[PDB]
Amino acid sequence: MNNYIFVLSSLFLVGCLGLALKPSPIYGGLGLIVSGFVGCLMVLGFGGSFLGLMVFLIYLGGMLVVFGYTTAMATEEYPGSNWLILGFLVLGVIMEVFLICVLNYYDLGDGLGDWLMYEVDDVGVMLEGGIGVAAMYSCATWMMVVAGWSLFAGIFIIIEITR
Amino acid sequence: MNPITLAIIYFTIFLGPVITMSSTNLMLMWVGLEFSLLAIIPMLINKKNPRSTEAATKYFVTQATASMIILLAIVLNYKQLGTWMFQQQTNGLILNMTLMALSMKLGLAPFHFWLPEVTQGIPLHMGLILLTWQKIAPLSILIQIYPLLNSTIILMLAITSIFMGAWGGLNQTQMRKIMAYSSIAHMGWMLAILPYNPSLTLLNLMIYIILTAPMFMALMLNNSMTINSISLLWNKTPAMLTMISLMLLSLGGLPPLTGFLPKWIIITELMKNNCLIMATLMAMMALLNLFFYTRLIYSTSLTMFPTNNNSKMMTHQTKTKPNLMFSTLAIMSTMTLPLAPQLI
Amino acid sequence: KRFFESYHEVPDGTQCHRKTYITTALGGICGIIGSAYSVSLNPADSTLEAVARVGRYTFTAAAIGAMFGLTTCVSAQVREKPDDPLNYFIGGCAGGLTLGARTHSYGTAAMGCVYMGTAAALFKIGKLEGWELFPTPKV
Amino acid sequence: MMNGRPGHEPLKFLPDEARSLPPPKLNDPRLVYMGLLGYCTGLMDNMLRMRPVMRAGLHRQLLFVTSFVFAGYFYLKRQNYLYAVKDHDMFGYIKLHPEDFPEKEKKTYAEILEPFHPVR
Amino acid sequence: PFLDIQKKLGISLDRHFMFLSAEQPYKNAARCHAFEKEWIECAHGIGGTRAKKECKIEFDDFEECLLRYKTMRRMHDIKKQREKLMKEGKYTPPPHHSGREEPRP
Amino acid sequence: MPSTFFNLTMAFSLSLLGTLMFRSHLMSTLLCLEGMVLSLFIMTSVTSLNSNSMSSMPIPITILVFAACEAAVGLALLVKVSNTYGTDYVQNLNLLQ
Amino acid sequence: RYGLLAAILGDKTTKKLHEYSRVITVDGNICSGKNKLAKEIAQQLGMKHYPEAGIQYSSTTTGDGRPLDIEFSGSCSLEKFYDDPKSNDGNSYRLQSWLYASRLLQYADALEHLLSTGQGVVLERSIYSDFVFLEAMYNQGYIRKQCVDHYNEIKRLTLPEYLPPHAVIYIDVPVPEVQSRIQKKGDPHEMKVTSAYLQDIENAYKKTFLPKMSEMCEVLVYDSWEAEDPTKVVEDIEYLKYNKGPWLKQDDWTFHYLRMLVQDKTEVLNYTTIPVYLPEITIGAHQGSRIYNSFRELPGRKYAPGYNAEVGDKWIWLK
Amino acid sequence: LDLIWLEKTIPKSTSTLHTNMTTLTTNQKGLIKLYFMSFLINIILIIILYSINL
Ligand SMILES: CCCCCCCCCCCCCCCCCC(=O)OC[C@H](COP(=O)(O)OCCN)OC(=O)CCCCCCCCCCCCCCCCC
Ligand SMILES: Nc1ncnc2c1ncn2[C@@H]1O[C@H](COP(=O)(O)OP(=O)(O)O)[C@@H](O)[C@H]1O
Repeated sequence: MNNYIFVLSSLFLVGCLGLALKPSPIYGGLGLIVSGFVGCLMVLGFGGSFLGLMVFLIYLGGMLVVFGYTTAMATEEYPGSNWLILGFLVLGVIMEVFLICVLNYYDLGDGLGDWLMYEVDDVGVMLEGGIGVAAMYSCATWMMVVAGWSLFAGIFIIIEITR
Repeated sequence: MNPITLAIIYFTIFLGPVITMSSTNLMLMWVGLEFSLLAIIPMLINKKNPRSTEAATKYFVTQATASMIILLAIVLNYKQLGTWMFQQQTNGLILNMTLMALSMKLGLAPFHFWLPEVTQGIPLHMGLILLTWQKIAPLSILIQIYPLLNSTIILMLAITSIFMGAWGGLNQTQMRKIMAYSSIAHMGWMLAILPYNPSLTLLNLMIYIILTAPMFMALMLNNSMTINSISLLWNKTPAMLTMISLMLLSLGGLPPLTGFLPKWIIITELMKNNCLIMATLMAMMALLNLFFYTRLIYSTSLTMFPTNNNSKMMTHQTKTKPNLMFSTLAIMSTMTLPLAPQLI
Repeated sequence: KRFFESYHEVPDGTQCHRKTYITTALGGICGIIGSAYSVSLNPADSTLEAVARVGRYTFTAAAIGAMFGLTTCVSAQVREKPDDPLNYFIGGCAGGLTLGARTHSYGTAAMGCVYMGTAAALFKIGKLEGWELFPTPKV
Repeated sequence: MMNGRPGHEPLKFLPDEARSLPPPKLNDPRLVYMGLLGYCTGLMDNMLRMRPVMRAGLHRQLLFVTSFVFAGYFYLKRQNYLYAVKDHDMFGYIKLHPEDFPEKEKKTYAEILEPFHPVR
Repeated sequence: PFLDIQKKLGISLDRHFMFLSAEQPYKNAARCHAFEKEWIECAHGIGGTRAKKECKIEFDDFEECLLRYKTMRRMHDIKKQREKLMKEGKYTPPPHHSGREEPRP
Repeated sequence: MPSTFFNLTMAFSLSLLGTLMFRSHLMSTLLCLEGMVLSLFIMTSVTSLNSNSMSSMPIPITILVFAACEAAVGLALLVKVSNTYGTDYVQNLNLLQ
Repeated sequence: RYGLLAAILGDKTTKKLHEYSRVITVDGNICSGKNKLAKEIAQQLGMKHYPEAGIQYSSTTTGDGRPLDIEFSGSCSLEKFYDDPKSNDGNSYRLQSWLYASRLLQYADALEHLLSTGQGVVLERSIYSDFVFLEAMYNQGYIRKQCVDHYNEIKRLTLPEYLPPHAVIYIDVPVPEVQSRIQKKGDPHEMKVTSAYLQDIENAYKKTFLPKMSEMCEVLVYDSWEAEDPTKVVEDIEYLKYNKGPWLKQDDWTFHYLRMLVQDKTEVLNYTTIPVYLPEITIGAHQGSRIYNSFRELPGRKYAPGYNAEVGDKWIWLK
Repeated sequence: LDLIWLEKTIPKSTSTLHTNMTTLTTNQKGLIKLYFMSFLINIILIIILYSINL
């Protein structure tokens, strides 16, 4: 539809509300994995195939998975029934509708119109994300170096903490 | 620490503030802040004592959420101006976020709860770095953006800090926390003049660094985290009793010593700008800070507390000396006042 | 916000009702904020206990707000002199006294009276002399 | 403040323009103070390290009195410049924007009538 | 910035990409490349305090090249109007809405 | 986008309220903390994409790379805590009082 | 002095360690002819034999090494310990606290020799074994309960940092036979000591010291007869396998920090001076100032080693 | 008037006013949740301080 993004945006807020009610450590991981799926989709909507898939590849299964992993190792003591949380969550599901509603009557609005892909070359190539992300190696080679040191000194920071 | 790791970490703890200061693309300023967060956490848990893990886990959560808030400000700006950096046009709320966030990393005012607690569980050494080479980074970001921040908020965080710092300090007896509290206070003065004359913030900082760095290397010379512990200074090492006395009164604003200049010129600049309401209240409770400074003076110098018999044993053995920095930073700090005009 | 400001617009000693209402609100607002910090830190034992504390702090603060407003307005009315720090001091004097009572302490009333009244008086002077608080940088 | 000035040297200590200013006399009271400030640092060090206060490190005493002083001449040389820039900048503005800083005529007391409060 | 080790060293690791009009890869100019230029060649040599009042035409425009909100209000208003009229049939879906009208290359 | 950009921003505030209102397990917090980084990553990517500002796409990822390590440090502290107490409840972290 | 510079450039303890390089303590009752065994074992493996810690062991350690006056050395008398048990002034606790500080200095000096030269260490009784005297003292009226807590607090604060004895030797002779051993040695203060107090000392070892250390280190129990036969005991030490114990994890980069600690005596006993004010331990400001303002005026002590001209130091004007 | 009334009013009272104020501000659980919430309150008030003085 035209509200291709809004609906999704709404789902992203629902997942964030789930993480915010701080549900059981791994039941909510799912929540993230859900909104990460959702955010992966929105970016794709705007044409960021690479940037999008990237999230589905790194935060989704790399970061998040490792997160729950550790949950299992510790902090998954799985000792308030999440169902109570789901009860509240349901409240917010529509409570947010309230927040939107005021501005809904106030109304941009009426779903989502041309509030996406503002300008795109009706002709032409090389217009695609991943050409921009690959500026790490031409004209933006300082972001690349500092990220390196993050991960690189990350190794040394982690082991030192672990030890 | 495998000396290699020591190098990588220390480099990061030092590349962290330096990238922040040098770059203009805010993003690069954010990652400078991010590195500092990552580099400091390993050192904080070096003893790995149960208190330490608590310290780092607090420092990290407080630092991390603030880092995320600073990033949100940069992300929002990017959509209100394509630029990756704050400009005259910036929405006021965008800047206020940056003030709150950066005032959390620096630990000013109503966000002053983490610092006293992390200063209590970390070693005296890493205490210094956590107090003085980690304040340079955020302050740089603020000083750069001063023209745009709000005069009202800063002042409120300034005044609050002064009060919280002072009041907190009065009760504390642990030295690490007395210093943590002082830093909150001095940090307050610094952020008070930022909107008006940033150049004075950089003086009220250096002087704080030239005052606190000698003070802590003094606390650790005898590694005393208690006033009772520093009070037996007269037996362990008598000479530092004289300068410890002046440096602490210098940390508070008493007039002959170097410490008056930062307060004096900040008050002169605020009165020049007409805040004779705000400046007056700050100076007054600033006087509360000296009370707890002098109470320590009493215990350590003006009165001689009783010592244990084993203290004679520690005297016998040659006392490992205090680095030269102590002297050069004790004198340049206790008495440079005759040279104020050129400092400002 | 156009509201609170109204307090200042009408000459002092006049329209006490509005004055007292506004002053009462400010105190009450402070009450809420104060209770909030008091509950967030130094938490309570039961939700109700804390709801009570919020109430206690709110009312006490609302009271100090009212008497300040009422006393200052009336003192000015009865005295017929609209511009006088003394009006406010009497008001602040009273406000402190309410705080003292709520805290059931004559001593607090002492410090309360002096300190609180002095502060309020200074507010009057501040307004009379056009003192500027939290000023914009004009260097 | 003074940063953002035209021609600002982005990272330089003292721009050559500061050559035009007189050099600080080596015996300027201030540099001499820095000297004493230094000697004291030295003496203090000896004391904290428990050495004969004055008769020890006579080499160090020199390093100190001579490090501080060296620093001074080159610092004061700059701070002097900074202040000098301040006038160049200040005086210039007074002129470029003359109307805002107008010369005022002060009536001889004969004319002005300040009221007289008697002490009695 | 606070310590300009970049200008001094002449390096430009952080300045080349701060605004939308900076060199975009493959010279694919972004939206507004026109305005931001007009709003920063204006505010060059004039400090901010005076890049904020007189160079307000170029920001008021660049604030609408990118937010593109005043447009919305126009279009959204237009939309409503159509709706009301159409409901009473006052207005009919244009030939465009009817499609055809010779969609051409 | 203007509409959506709101949802993401409130997502970040709902994630903000989460990390500033702890409850038992820390791993929940760190998890919440990450919810923000996702919201920031999504918003940065979205505007960069509709501004056709390709010179800035590097950032959306630099944000994630730094955020990942940031989280790595966070979890190692967490593992350190349930090794010293073994229950990972923000509740026992009070020795420093 | 040793520093990370030295560690970075060679100077690693690991490459200086050899089989004969261990921390071996021999502990016994007041009279176990322990001294001989140690010097004997020492002679066997060339181990630096450290003598039993003394009141003036620290003074022999520092500067001139001439014995200090009693008040300069903390005013402790083992002699008065015995003739006046449960004394009003508490010389017995002050004696014990100074003794713990002395062995802390001795153990640290021993570890410094071990990690630097690599020669193994024999120090007789250790800090770990010191507690038996206090346990027995509290068992009788010698020390009160808090006094015990103050020693335990100092022990908990300082002893864990130092690595455990590699092996411990136990030269045991029965409660009655040590008292006859006491009877013939000449001092009269050692004589007339409580049989029950000696009972409490050896009992405290058997009940607590040997089992505790039986995992932390290779305890080698020896009866008197095995003793007086250094050869046999020495043989057995060379026989035990130095495996079980915390010493296994001491990598070079870990030893460096331990070395830098023992290298700093002022820290070794930093927690020995903790400001806990039990009455026996307290110097007192007026007496303490006089004792310090007097100890500091002794020749060669006024200034740091190398700088006091009284004893003949020179080159002070360039040091 | 000397001793008690002129020492209880000016010199001593100021002693007490503060002493009591430090006792309330420094009696903190040390728990992170409490402290953090207070950060929440602050964000809220500052959000408003900007809002009302828009
Ligand atoms: C503007 C004026 C500001 C105030 C100036 C006057 C106050 C100076 C600061 C004093 C602060 C400490 C007060 C208490 C000190 C106690 C000292 C003490 O207890 O004695 C021991 C101490 C160290 O001993 P040691 O030198 O090792 O040998 C003796 C061993 N018993 O013995 C020592 O420490 C000896 C060395 C002490 C320091 C000497 C300082 C002399 C006075 C300096 C006056 C400066 C006046 C400047 C005037 C400027 C005018 C413009
Ligand atoms: N902690 C202590 N408290 C009291 N006395 C101690 C303590 N440690 C050692 N001693 C004294 O050491 C003496 C035993 O030493 P001894 O066996 O004579 O030395 P050697 O090894 O030269 O034979 C005992 O008489 C005992 O009083």
